[PDB]
Amino acid sequence: GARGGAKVVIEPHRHAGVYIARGKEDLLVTKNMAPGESVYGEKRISVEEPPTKVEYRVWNPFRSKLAAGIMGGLDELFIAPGKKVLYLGAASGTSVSHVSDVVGPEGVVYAVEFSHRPGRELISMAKKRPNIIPIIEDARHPQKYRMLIGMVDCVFADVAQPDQARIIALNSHMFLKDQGGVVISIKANCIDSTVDAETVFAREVQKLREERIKPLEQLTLEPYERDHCIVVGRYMRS
Amino acid sequence: RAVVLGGDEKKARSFIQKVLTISKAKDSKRKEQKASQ
Amino acid sequence: AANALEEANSIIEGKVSSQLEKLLEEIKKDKKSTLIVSETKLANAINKLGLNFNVVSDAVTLDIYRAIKEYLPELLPGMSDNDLSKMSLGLAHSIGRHKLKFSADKVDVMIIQAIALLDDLDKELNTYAMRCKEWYGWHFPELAKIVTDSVAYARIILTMGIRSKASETDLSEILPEEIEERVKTAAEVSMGTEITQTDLDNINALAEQIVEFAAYREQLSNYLSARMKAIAPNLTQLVGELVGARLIAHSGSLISLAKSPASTIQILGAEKALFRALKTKHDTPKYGLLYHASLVGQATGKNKGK
Amino acid sequence: EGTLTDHERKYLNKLIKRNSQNLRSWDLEEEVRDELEDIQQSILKDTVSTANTDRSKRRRFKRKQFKE
Amino acid sequence: MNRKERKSTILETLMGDEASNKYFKRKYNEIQEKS
Amino acid sequence: TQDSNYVRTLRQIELKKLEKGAKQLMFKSSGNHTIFVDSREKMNEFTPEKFFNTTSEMVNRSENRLTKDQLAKESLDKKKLKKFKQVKQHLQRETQLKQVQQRMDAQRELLKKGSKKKWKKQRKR
Amino acid sequence: FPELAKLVPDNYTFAKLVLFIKDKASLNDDSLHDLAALLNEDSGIAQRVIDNARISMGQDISETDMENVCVFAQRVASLADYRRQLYDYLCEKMHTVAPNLSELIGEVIGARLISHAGSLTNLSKQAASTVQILGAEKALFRKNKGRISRYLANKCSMASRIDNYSEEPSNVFGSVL
Amino acid sequence: EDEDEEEVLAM
RNA sequence: GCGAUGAUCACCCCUUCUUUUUUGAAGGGGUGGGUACAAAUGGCAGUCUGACAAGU
Repeated sequence: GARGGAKVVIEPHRHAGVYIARGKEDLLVTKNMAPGESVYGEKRISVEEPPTKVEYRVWNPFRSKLAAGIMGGLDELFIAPGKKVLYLGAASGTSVSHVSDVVGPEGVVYAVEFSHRPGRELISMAKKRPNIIPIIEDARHPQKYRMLIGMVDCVFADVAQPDQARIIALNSHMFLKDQGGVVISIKANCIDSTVDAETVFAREVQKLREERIKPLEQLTLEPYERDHCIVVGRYMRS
Repeated sequence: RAVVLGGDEKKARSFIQKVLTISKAKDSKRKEQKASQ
Repeated sequence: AANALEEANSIIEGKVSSQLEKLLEEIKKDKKSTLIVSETKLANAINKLGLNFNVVSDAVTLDIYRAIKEYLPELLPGMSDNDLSKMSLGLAHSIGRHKLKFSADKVDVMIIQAIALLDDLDKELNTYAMRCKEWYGWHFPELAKIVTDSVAYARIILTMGIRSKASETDLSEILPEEIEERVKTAAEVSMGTEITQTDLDNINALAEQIVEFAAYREQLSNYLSARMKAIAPNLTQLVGELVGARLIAHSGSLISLAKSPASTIQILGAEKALFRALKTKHDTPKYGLLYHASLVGQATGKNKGK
Repeated sequence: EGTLTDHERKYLNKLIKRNSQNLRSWDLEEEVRDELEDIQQSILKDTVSTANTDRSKRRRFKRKQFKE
Repeated sequence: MNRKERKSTILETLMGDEASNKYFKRKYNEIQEKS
Repeated sequence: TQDSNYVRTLRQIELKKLEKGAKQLMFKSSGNHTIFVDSREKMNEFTPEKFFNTTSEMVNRSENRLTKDQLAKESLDKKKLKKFKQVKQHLQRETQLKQVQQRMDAQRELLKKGSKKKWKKQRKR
Repeated sequence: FPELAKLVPDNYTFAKLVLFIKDKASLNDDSLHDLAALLNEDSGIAQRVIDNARISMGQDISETDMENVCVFAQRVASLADYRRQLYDYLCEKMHTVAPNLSELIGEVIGARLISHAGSLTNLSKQAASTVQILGAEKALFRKNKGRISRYLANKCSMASRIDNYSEEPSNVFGSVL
Repeated sequence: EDEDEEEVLAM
C-alpha cells in the first residue's frame, strides 16, 4: 500500500499514546520505543523533529486484537502513557511491543506467557524494550509470579482458554488496583463452539460480574476477526 | 511465448522497440536517396 | 542476582530458603506469634519447620498484601520505586532464562555472528596483506611473485628487514629449501631501493599485525567449530562445521532452518541461479551451498546431484 | 473552573467548527467511500474467507440436534 | 557522472536523459502517422 | 507456452505482493458496539453524543471519534481508489494464475504412470 | 552486559574497561577503585557500572565466548596504538619530504593532496586551477570564502614545486608563503 | 528475443 | 603604502480625520542538490520435481 517512499501526515488519535498517519490511507500508529528496528516486520514511519529523527511503527489490526478494538471505536482504553499494565497471554511482541509503546518509558508492561517456544521470542524482544518485564509462567497460578508484579492500573487478557474468566479474576484480585481497568479478548469458539457467539459473549459478561468487574462496553472485532469481541470493564472492589 | 512483465521491464522493452523503428526508418530513407542518385 | 534467583526459585516451589529460615529464626524469641503467608504451600512448609508460629493463609489476608504491594516503595525506606522496577526487571530475565532452560552453550546467535565475523577478518587481513606487499615491495618488489602466502610473506619481513640481511638470515622455518634460496638470489639482484629504519619500523609493525590477525583467525575458526559441535552436533557430523554454520546463517536461525523442507536445504545458496532458471524455462541448480560438503566432493559425475 | 461566559462559550464552539471543518478534508468525500467500501468488501471476503467457518457452525449445530 | 545518474545498464541511463526521450517521442510519432 | 515452474513462481510473487499491499491497506471496522447501562432511566436518557463526549460528526467515525474537548483533493483521493484497485488487481491475477497452474498440474497428473481405469485402486510398489 | 555499552560510549574506553570487567558478577570495592582509575569518576560511570552490574538483564556468555571478546578487544587496542604510531611517522616523513607543503597547510592535508595527484611530481606539474579542483571533493583547502580557497591553492602549488625539485627542501619558503 | 516473447495479464 | 610569484569574474518564508487653507495628523529558518562512511527482519524477492530405480 503506502509504499516505502510515500509521505504521510501524522496526527494524534483520541487515545493518548495512539496516532493516525494521514495520507492516501490513514494508519494506526504508535511511537517506537526502540527506533531503527521492527519486531515483527511492520512498516515504520519516520519523521524529522527539531534535527532528531523520531520513528513510528504501524499497528496492524488483523494481527493485534487490541488494535482491532481501537478500530471498532472503543470508548475507553485504560492503556495509556505512564500506567502499569498486566498483559496476559503474551505469545510474542506482536501486540505487547505496541502496548509497551503506548505506556512509554514511564509505564511498564508485565507480559505473561506459558509456552516455552513463544516465550524465548518474548525474551528476545524484551531486551530491546527496558519497560517490558517478561514472566514465563502459567497465569492459572498467579501466586507463583506475585513477587515480580506490583499493583497494576489495567489488566489485558488475550488468553485463549475456556476458563479464562477464572484466570482474569485471580490475577485481578491480586494485582489490579481498585477502580482499575480490565480489557478482555474473548473467542467464542474456544469456550463453546456449539452455541452462537452472542450466547457465549453474554455468558462471559455474567462471570465477570460475579467476580466484581463492572462491564462498561462490548465490541465485536469484525471484519478483522470472526466470532471475537473485546469486553471493557472496571474492577469494583467495593 | 506468453510472459508476465513488471512496470520497469515493460518500459525497457517499449524503449527498445521505439529505437528500432526509428533506426529502420532512418536506414531505409538513406537507402532510397542513394538508390535515387 | 545469583542469590536472588535461587531465593525466587524456592518461593515458586513453595520451599523455605536458608535465608528465610534464618530470617524467621531471629523472631523466634516471641512466643505464640501468628504468621501471615501469601501462599498456602509456603504456609505449610513453614509449619513443618517446627517453629513456634501459628501460620495463617486465608483469603482475608489477601486484602492486607494488596495494600503492602501498593505502597511497598514507601514502606521500604532507602529504596525508590524505579530501583524496585529495575531489580524486578533483572530478576525476571534471570528467572525466565531458568524456566526456559537457557544455557550459555546453546545459543545460535554466536554462530551467525562468528561466521559473519570470520568473513570480515578474511577481507580485512587481505587488504593489509596487499598494503604490506606494495609498501615493502618498494624495497624488494620480487618477493610477491616468489611467496604468495600473505602470512609467510609477512614473516619474511620480520625475520629479515633489509635485503642485505638475506645473506645470513635463514628462512627454513618459513619457506622450503628451493623457495628460500630463490629469495636470497633475488635480494641482491633486486630493483628496489633502500629504506630507513624509521620506514622499516612501521613496515615491521604492519607485518606484526598480519601474523596476529592470522593467528586469531585460526582461533575464531576453532571457536566456531566448538560452537557448532554443541549447538548442532548432529548436523556437523553429516555436512561439517563450516557448511553447517553457513546454512544456519543463511536462514538466520536454527529453528528457521529446521522448518525448511529438505529440497530448499539442497539449493539454499543458489537463489540467483534458481530464480533465473525458473523464470526463463531453463534447468535449475542442484547443489547450492552443499556443493562444498565432503560427501558431495567424494561423488563424481551425475552422482553428485544424487 | 466552569466559569465559561457566553462570549467564551462562543469562541470555543467556533474552534469546534474550525477543527471539525479541517478534519473533513482528511475524511474525504462520501462518493469515493461508496466505491472504496465495495472494493474493501471484495478484498476482505477473499482474504478472510470464513465461508467454511459459517458452514462449520451450521454442520455442528445440525449434528447435535435430535432427528425424528 | 553523479552517483544518482549512474545506472547498471546503458539503456537505463539513456532513458534518464530528458532531451533524448523528447526526441524519441516526437520522432516515434511521425513514423506512426506515415505508416 | 509456459511450464509449471514458471506459473508457480509468478503466483508466489503475487501472493507475497498481495500480503504486503493488503497489510498496508486500511479497512474500516464493521463490528457491533454495545454499552452496558446501570438503570433503565439511564438507558432512556442515553445518547451517543453524551457517552462518547463527542459531536455528531465524530460519532459516525468509530475509528477516530475524538472527544469534543480535544477538538477545542480530487487527485489525492483518486490515488486512493487506484490503490485499492491495485490490491484487487493482484487478487485477480493470483486467482487467474492459480487456474492456469491447476490445469497444468492436472495434465501432468494424467501423464503420470497409473492404472487410470478415474484411477483404479492399486498399491504402487 | 548491555547497559555498560551505553555508560561508556567512547569506543577505545569501552574496550579497555571490558578487559577489566570481563564478568559483571565480579564486583568489589577494590575493583571499583581500579575501574575508577580507568578514565575518571567525574562522569560517574564508576559507580554506575557497579550498580548496573548488580541489576542487569545481560545473559551470561560462556568462557570461550568471553575469551573471544577480550582477545578481540585486545586486537582493537593494538590497532589504535599502531595507528597513533603510524600517524606520527606520517607527520615526520611529510616534514622531511615536503616541508614547505606540510608547513603551509599541514602534514595530513598535504599527504592527502599528494595522494590525490598520485605523486609529489604529479602535483608540481599541475596548474593552480587543477590543484584547486584536486582537493575540491574533500574540501581540503576550505564568495569571500572561495577567494581564500583559490589563493591558498595557488600557494600550495608553488610549495609543492619547491619540495619536489629540491634535493634537500627546507621550510624557509613555506613559512613566508 | 523481445519479439519472440508476448506479454499477458497486464495492468 | 596592490597585481602574471596571478587582478577580475539552486527554491521559498491609496483610505479616514482636519484647515484662514493649495493645510497638517493617522492607517534568520525551512526546502533542494553533491561527496564519503555506517545500519535496516526496507524493495527488487518468488525458495526446484515427487515414486519409482536397479538386477536375474
